[PDB]
Amino acid sequence: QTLTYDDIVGTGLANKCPTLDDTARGAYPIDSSQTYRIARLCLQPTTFLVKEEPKNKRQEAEFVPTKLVTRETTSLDQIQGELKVNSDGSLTFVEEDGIDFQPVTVQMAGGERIPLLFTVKN
Amino acid sequence: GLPWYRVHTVLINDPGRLIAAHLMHTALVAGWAGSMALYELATFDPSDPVL
Ligand code: CLA
Ligand code: CLA
Ligand code: CLA
Ligand code: CLA
Ligand code: CLA
Ligand SMILES: CCCCCCCCCCCCCCCC(=O)OC[C@H](COP(=O)(O)OC[C@@H](O)CO)OC(=O)CCCCCCCCCCCCCCC
Repeated sequence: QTLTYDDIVGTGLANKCPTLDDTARGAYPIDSSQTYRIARLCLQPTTFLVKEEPKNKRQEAEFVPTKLVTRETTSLDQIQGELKVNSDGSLTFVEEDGIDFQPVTVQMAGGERIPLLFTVKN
Repeated sequence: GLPWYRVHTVLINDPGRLIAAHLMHTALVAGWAGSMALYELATFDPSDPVL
């Protein structure tokens, strides 16, 4: 519904992107003469995977799961940009601004902390 | 006086203190086990079980 800050504060929901009903499987018509924008783009990570260092003999590295240690501080939101219609009919989103980066520290087995600038800048 | 090599014979007819001595020996062995593992965990590299 229309929640308020006071409904959300402290619950962890401020780090969650909005969602759509399971029945929203429709279609947004794109009018090439028109010009479009993304008014809000929200990205909520749910898993962080880090490529392990395959030792000298190697064979192949895997992406291993990690533990988040920096709490519900990870999402990107309020991102905006124009949605252009290219002449070949594709759409291209060009980010202008937004909260488009979060520092994140995850932890690997054994205890190695891995910080990263989770971002979609530009 | 007892010679040094016989001090522990004072337990031969003292079941209680014999048990106390055994308890202390068992304490020391379980402690060793715990200390040895912690040392090994502090020094073990788990990242290559092949080589
Ligand atoms: C399982 C071990 C153990 C147990 C349960 C006992 C039990 C007993 N001892 Mg025996 N004893 C032991 C080991 C042990 N002893 C060893 C190793 C020695 C040679 C030092 C002796 C020498 C000894 C004597 C000379 C006497 C006893 C006596 C006795 C009785 C009374 C307690 C006493 O005075 O202790 C005293 C003994 C100790 C406090 C031993 C301490 C040894 C320390 C903890 C070693 C630590 C070294 C170092 C800190 C290690 C760390 C690392 C290092 C690199 C820094 C009791 C039956 C007495 C008794 O009844 O005689 C009739 C007595 O007069 N004991
Ligand atoms: C569970 C096994 C066990 C037990 C309970 C005993 C118990 C006893 N022994 Mg026997 N003994 C054993 C094994 C055992 N012994 C073995 C394997 C040997 C062959 C080496 C002997 C040879 C032996 C002799 C020749 C004599 C005894 C005597 C005695 C009595 C007095 C010991 C004393 O006060 O020492 C006091 C000891 C000290 C004050 C210091 C000893 C420090 C030694 C040299 C090195 C320490 C090593 C380290 C701390 C711990 C052990 C490491 C590893 C084994 C776990 C006591 C009833 C004596 C006896 O009959 O008197 C009536 C005696 O004369 N023992
Ligand atoms: C009631 C039956 C019964 C049971 C279950 C035991 C059990 C045991 N006796 Mg024996 N004992 C019995 C009757 C019994 N005894 C009788 C009738 C006598 C004549 C007095 C003896 C005299 C005797 C002597 C002289 C010695 C034993 C020892 C031991 C222990 C050797 C193993 C050990 O320490 O493991 C390692 C220990 C653990 C893994 C932890 C044990 C935790 C248990 C569950 C006990 C919890 C607390 C409990 C209420 C205390 C009472 C214990 C029980 C023996 C009464 C073991 C627990 C030896 C001993 O005490 O070793 C130090 C020893 O020296 N017993
Ligand atoms: C099945 C395994 C087992 C057995 C049978 C024993 C038996 C014994 N241990 Mg125990 N112990 C064990 C495992 C075992 N232990 C383990 C795994 C640890 C942890 C590392 C210990 C730690 C421990 C300590 C800390 C002490 C004992 C002691 C004793 C003795 C107590 C009775 C006594 O007065 O002996 C009389 C002593 C003898 C008969 C001497 C026998 C000598 C043996 C064979 C060792 C040989 C000399 C040794 C290698 C020299 C060390 C040199 C080094 C410092 C450079 C007895 C011989 C106590 C002891 O020796 O008291 C004096 C003692 O203080 N033990
Ligand atoms: C609550 C009980 C308990 C449990 C679940 C464990 C569990 C463990 N211990 Mg600890 N431990 C305990 C009590 C316990 N311990 C106590 C009381 C002591 C002090 C004495 C220790 C001292 C100790 C040491 C010193 C070490 C461990 C180790 C270990 C690990 C390997 C065990 C192993 O290989 O045993 C193997 C046991 C045997 C092979 C025993 C064989 C028994 C012989 C054959 C006796 C036969 C005589 C019998 C009376 C005849 C039977 C008649 C038959 C007809 C039925 C495991 C995590 C090891 C480890 O990794 O530590 C970090 C190690 O090195 N433990
Ligand atoms: C946790 C670790 C703790 C470890 C504790 C330390 C270990 C305990 C100390 C053990 C040292 C033993 C000292 C006993 C020494 C000593 O007390 O001896 C003299 C002693 C005499 O005993 P008696 O029966 O006369 O009793 C006299 C009493 O006052 C002794 O308490 O005899 C014994 O000890 C028998 C064993 C003889 C040992 C003979 C050794 C002589 C070798 C000399 C030759 C050397 C080489 C030279 C030629 C190259």
